[PDB]
Amino acid sequence: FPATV
Amino acid sequence: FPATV
Amino acid sequence: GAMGSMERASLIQKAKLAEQAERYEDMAAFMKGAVEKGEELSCEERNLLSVAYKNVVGGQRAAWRVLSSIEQKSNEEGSEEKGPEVREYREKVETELQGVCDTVLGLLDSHLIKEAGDAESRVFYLKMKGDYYRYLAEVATGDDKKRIIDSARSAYQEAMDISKKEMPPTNPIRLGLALNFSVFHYEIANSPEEAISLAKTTFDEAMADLHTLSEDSYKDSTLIMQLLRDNLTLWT
Amino acid sequence: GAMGSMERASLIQKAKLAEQAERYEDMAAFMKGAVEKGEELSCEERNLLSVAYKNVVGGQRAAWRVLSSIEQKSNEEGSEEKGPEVREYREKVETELQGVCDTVLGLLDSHLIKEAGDAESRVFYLKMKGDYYRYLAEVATGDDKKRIIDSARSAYQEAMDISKKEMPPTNPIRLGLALNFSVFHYEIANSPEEAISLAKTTFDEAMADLHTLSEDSYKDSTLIMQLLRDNLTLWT
Ligand SMILES: *CC(=O)NCCC1CCN(C(=O)C2(Nc3ccc(Cl)cc3)CCOCC2)CC1
Ligand SMILES: *CC(=O)NCCC1CCN(C(=O)C2(Nc3ccc(Cl)cc3)CCOCC2)CC1
Ligand SMILES: [Mg+2]
Ligand SMILES: [Mg+2]
Ligand SMILES: [Mg+2]
Ligand SMILES: [Mg+2]
Ligand SMILES: [Mg+2]
Ligand SMILES: [Mg+2]
Repeated sequence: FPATV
Repeated sequence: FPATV
Repeated sequence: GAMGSMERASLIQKAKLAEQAERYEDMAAFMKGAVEKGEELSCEERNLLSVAYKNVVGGQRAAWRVLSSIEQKSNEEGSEEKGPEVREYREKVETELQGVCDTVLGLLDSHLIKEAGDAESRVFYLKMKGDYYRYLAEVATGDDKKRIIDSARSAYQEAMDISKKEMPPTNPIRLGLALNFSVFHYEIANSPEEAISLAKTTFDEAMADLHTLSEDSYKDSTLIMQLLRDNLTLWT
Repeated sequence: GAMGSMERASLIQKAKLAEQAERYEDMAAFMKGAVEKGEELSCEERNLLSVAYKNVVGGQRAAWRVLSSIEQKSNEEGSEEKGPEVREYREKVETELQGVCDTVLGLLDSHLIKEAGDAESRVFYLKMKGDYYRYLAEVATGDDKKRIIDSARSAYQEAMDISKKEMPPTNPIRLGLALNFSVFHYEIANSPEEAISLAKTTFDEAMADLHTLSEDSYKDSTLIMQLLRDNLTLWT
């Protein structure tokens, strides 16, 4: 799962 | 903290 | 209750799903619903019940300890007054913890323990009773603290007496009971020597019975024996 | 609401305590109460709000994905029929997730966005709007799915337009917005080329502005730049 902030 | 189950 | 309309088997199915999703509050609510159907629990179902509530109360205990430490630091010399908020929030967490413990104790009293005739079930439930009174004792500061500690002790002791008569020294329930009762002695009852003696004697008696076990039973018993050793290492 | 009687400052204090105790549901409830006081949020307070809800919805999204995978496996050829329970429990988790998203969107609409005039606040809130519509889009399967996706896109795009005009390319809010909008393109909008282009262009423009920064600002910007690089590595 890709990085989000 | 000691182990409990 | 809100689970009254759901089939027992569906509650159990959903508890297992909730465990896989690490949704322990949901897991506990499903298991409470299953207990309230009134039928005795199987071995697997007793494990689900215990895992669910252990994880819920475990999280609450960890939070309580964080907040208690902050509160204690606030009461030291030279600490600036920050008002009632730390105490209030520690109290909020504490009240929620006490509520969960009261819920578990309630299930055990109505009517899991009284219907439990086999040693495996009765010891397991009495151990749980001891554990949830121990969690109440951890946060108790009032008139009843001694009676709460004694309730934990009495439950553990009844479980110990049955376990010694009815189960081999390697039985995981017997081992887990002894592990937890030893922690009760060390952390709650101010009896570190009793804690150490119990852990040592339990370990040694188990070691002497391992020869009777299958590979799979050996793995189960030795896992808990290592927990006893881990505590002994912490305490000596 | 249940926080209506608590001082704003006490709600903020307790949100910080809840964060330290890893009690993110409580943290979110305190922050919701603080928003509902009606005053604009400071930088620190906007961060508290976002951390609280990110952690609550993050947990719900992870659970939803576990349950969705189980449900999908149940619908394969040769899988035994186990009844409605997996769908029901996935729906329960989904409805709770949607509820949290609707709560956040509600705070942004009443009235955080409309009062936010500085770029830092307006971009931050519009990014959050995009994020919570994105989470709704992840679980959407009906008549409104296209409109939910478009709501996320519109919010992100308005945030991007302001960020490009008003903030340097290293600003952490600008970088975080671009990171998340890029993920929207890849995961929601079926636009992996747009996702890659946005992440690459954002990284490169930031790199070229690092020379202007203090050591501490450099650390902040480069942390998010590495997240962009991490996604690019995943996607290429
Ligand atoms: C029929 C039966 O024995 N059912 C319940 C007892 C199980 C629980 C799981 N077991 C374990 O060995 C572990 N947990 C645990 C052990 C003992 C007690 Cl009293 C409670 C829990 C050991 C710790 O890791 C998780 C499994 C076997 C006995
Ligand atoms: C005044 C102000 O800028 N306040 C809010 C933005 C903060 C949030 C925390 N920051 C971060 O760099 C991290 N989170 C994050 C970045 C950007 C956005 Cl849009 C949201 C969150 C980066 C990821 O690790 C946690 C901190 C600085 C900017
Ligand atoms: Mg029935
Ligand atoms: Mg109290
Ligand atoms: Mg003895
Ligand atoms: Mg006031
Ligand atoms: Mg639905
Ligand atoms: Mg472009």
